[PDB]
Amino acid sequence: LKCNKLVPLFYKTCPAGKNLCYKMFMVATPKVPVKRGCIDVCPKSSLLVKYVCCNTDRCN
Ligand SMILES: CCCCCCCCCCCCC/C=C/[C@@H](O)[C@H](CO[C@@H]1O[C@H](CO)[C@H](O)[C@H](OS(=O)(=O)O)[C@H]1O)NC(=O)[C@H](O)CCCCCCCCCCCCCCCCCCCCCC
Ligand SMILES: CCCCCCCCCCOCCOCCOCCOCCOCCOCCO
Ligand SMILES: CCCCCCCCCCOCCOCCOCCOCCOCCOCCO
Repeated sequence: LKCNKLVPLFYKTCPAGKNLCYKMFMVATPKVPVKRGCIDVCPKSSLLVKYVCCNTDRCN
C-alpha cells in the first residue's frame, strides 16, 4: 500500500501491519490537512479533530 505524505506530491510505502492511509484535519478548517500517511487503525474522530481513512494507493 502507498500513501501520500503531508505534501501529496510525495508518498511512501507502508510497513507491514499498516493497511490504511489517512488524512487528519481540524474540524473548522477541513481543507488544510495537517497530517497524512500510513496507519493501522483509523483514529477516533473527535469534536475538533477529524480523520479520513482509506485503503487504496495514495487515496489520502
Ligand atoms: C535491513 C535494512 C534494509 C531493508 C530493506 C530496504 C528498505 C527499508 C525500508 C525501511 C522503512 C520501512 C518502515 C517505514 C515506516 C514508516 O514509513 C511508517 C510511517 O507511517 C506514517 O507516516 C506518517 C507521515 O507521512 C506519520 O508519521 C504517521 O505517524 S503516526 O502518528 O501514525 O505514528 C506514520 O504512522 N510507519 C512508521 O514509521 C511506524 O513507526 C511503523 C511502526 C509499525 C511497523 C513495525 C512493527 C510491525 C509489527 C512487527 C510484528 C512482528 C512480525 C514482523 C514481520 C515483518 C518482518 C520484516 C520487517 C518489517 C519492518 C517494518 C518496518
Ligand atoms: C517519492 C516516492 C517514495 C517511495 C519510497 C517510500 C519511502 C520513502 C523513504 C524516504 O525517502 C528516501 C529517499 O530520500 C532520502 C532521504 O530519506 C529521508 C527522508 O526524510 C523525509 C523528508 O523527505 C520528505 C519530504 O516531504 C515531507 C512530507 O511532505
Ligand atoms: C476552559 C473552560 C473549561 C470549562 C470546564 C467546565 C465545563 C465543561 C462543560 C462541557 O463538558 C462537556 C463534556 O466534556 C467531556 C470531556 O470532553 C471530551 C470531549 O471529546 C470530544 C470528542 O468526543 C466526541 C464523542 O466521542 C465519542 C467516542 O468516539
